[PDB]
Amino acid sequence: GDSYHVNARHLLYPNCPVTRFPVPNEKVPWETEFLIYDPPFYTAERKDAAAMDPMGDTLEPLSTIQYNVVDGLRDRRSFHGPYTVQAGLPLNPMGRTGLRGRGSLSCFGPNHTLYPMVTRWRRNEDGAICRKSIKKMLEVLVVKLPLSEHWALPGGSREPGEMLPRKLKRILRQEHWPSFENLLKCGMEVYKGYMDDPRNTDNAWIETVAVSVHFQDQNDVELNRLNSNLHACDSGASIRWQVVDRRIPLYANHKTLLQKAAAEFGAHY
Amino acid sequence: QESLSSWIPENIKKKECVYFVESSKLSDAGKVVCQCGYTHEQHLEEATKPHTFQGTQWDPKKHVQEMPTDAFGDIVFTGLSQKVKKYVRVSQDTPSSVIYHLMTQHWGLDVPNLLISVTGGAKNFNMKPRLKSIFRRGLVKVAQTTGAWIITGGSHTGVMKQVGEAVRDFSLSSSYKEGELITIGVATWGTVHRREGLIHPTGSFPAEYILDEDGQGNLTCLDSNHSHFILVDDGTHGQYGVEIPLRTRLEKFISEQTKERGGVAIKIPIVCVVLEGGPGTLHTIDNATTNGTPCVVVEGSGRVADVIAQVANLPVSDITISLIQQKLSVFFQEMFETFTESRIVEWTKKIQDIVRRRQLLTVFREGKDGQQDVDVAILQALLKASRSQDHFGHENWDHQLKLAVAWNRVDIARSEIFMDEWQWKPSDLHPTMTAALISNKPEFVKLFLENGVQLKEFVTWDTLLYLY
Amino acid sequence: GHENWDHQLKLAVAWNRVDIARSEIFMDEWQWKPSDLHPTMTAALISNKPEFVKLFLENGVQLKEFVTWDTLLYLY
Repeated sequence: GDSYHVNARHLLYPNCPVTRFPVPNEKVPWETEFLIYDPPFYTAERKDAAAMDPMGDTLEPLSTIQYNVVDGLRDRRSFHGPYTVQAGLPLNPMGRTGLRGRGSLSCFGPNHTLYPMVTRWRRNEDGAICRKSIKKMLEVLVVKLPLSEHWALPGGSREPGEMLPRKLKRILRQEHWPSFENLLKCGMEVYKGYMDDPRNTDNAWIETVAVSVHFQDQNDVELNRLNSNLHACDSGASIRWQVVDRRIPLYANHKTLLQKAAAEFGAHY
Repeated sequence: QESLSSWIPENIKKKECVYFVESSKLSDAGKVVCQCGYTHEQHLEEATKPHTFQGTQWDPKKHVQEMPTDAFGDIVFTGLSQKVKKYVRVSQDTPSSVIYHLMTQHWGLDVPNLLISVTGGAKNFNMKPRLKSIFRRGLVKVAQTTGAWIITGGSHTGVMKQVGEAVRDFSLSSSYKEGELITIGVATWGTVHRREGLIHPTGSFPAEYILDEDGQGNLTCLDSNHSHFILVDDGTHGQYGVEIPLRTRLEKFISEQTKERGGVAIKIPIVCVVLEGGPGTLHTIDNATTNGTPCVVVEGSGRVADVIAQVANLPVSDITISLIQQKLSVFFQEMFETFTESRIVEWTKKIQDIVRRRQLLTVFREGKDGQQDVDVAILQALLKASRSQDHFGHENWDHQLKLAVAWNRVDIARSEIFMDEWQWKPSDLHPTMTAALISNKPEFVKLFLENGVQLKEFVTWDTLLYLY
Repeated sequence: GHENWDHQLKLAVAWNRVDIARSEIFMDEWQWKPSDLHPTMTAALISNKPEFVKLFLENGVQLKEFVTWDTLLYLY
């Protein structure tokens, strides 16, 4: 059971009627010899536009930004390490994906995003923490988008630095109180680095930051004002708290963050 | 019923703290806790007075006091059954004769022929289904056909759950004498979840008690299938293990009363049966079998039972600390890293002292060999333990027969008592035959006639006068 | 939540067979309380399947607690 990016190796790239090359478990990494590898080069139709990198046809010398370094407004540098370059294109640091091109992602290499998680204990009617057979229960605040058919974590693309919470939660939190929760966004980190996703090509992948702000006391403090910072109904369906479980109905790769998040507190699974 | 509500607070006491000494460790939203922290700003429901001394480290010998009991009566579970279940709260230290006089007279229980003390792990677990069905059926069989008491902790978790499940299966059957299965449950009054609705003095004969799994903290809730409840109380909210120093004294006091029926009289035997268990259950097993009580372990489904099940046939001093180290690592495998090396020496000493006495300890060997059923295993273990007890003469063979005739079943006596190795003469059967004749058990009469007792030589003048 | 365990029971009662439900649905690992059986019992009562009624009574549903006024009006 070798841990390979099976969601990226999953066939039929989302929202684009192309297939990727069959990449078995042997020929995934770049160190392995794989002769018949012919990945079709595919980028999005709106991948040659603005803000995002125009390198959808990067055989042309337009691909000239700095690699594994902060190239201005695009900090094109991986958290994992210096990614290798071939023909002016980054290779995926985890293995072969069977599809070349920009995909629907913004820029090449990594694409840095930010995932915050809000964790609190689960109280009973009296005010004590509920429990599993041994461990305890955790509650997370989760957003349902009206056209997603999946509950997802309230984190978005980190196109700004500290407004990436606001870029996640312009529809969710506030505008005024959004600066106040941005002050509260300095908490504890869980995981940083490469993240599996079905929108990963051999050139563009996703890296993220998992910060974990936690509420110890379940009476007031940050918890009452964060509930008082509810200006929720802006451009979303619903938000609500949710108890943690393995069978938590969520987006697929988000549960891998929570399975790493409960180890930092000792919840159940 | 009014005589009981008179009698109970006149005789039995309970404990309570009178002195407020605020403890350091704040509880989970319970920061006002005065080293018991029960229900006040203080650990008190009395006058919050300085008590003429600021005595720090409030000693329970110095602080708490006894009072009459306000929590007795009858209970009924809200929405799970319609039967009623008696219950009482007792102090930490009451003399066991008082509790025995309560259970015989006022609750109306006859003196039992057998006392089964099941013990095991408090945490929940699971087992194979064939073993589960076999164990449930054998336990309900022996406790129904013998007229025995079943005594255990009355909580909803662990082994104490599963045995209650078996009792509920008999409530699925309920063929005849539905009140035959009487199970008592000994639990700590401090760690009962929704217990505040029970406290009503002068009798709470309807007492609705709801329950909710997972709607409770470290403290727990009761089981629903047990038939009587005894809650020992110390005066502490968050404390475990207060039930153990009373349960052993109660078992040892019950195991010395003599039941006399017909002409014969016996002392009530006691057996302990163990399941999956843990660390302290092994110490409890050793402390029980030191006094001469038998013990039956169950092969399979054991974090600590299967250790004894595997090591049972190796001889003494064959057991080494490396053997127990790899056995503990393969069977526990979760706390196995957490165990020090300063305690596996203790555990070698305990297991060597247990498997040294090959008489009282008995493995079950499920399925493989000698696996007739559960009940005949328990009864054969009890008879083997009574056989190896010391005796000046052949009165032990008379005692085994009196035990087998006190219980109703006759298959045991023809199975192994009358196998061989006694050379009894038929004049030595005239007492128990009388006891088989009064209590109307014709099977034992046929068995005694098959071993050749002469009715013309048996019915004297005085035996006839005694029969009338 | 535990609505999946309700859904498996509704599936097993939509099909006629009862051996599956007593075989593995009511094996263990649910800790259901008998107030959570009152909908499907109604569906077992209208469509005339007495086996599921006996199975629900063996798991201890109280008929005195079940037949309310409005449930009776719905049954008629």
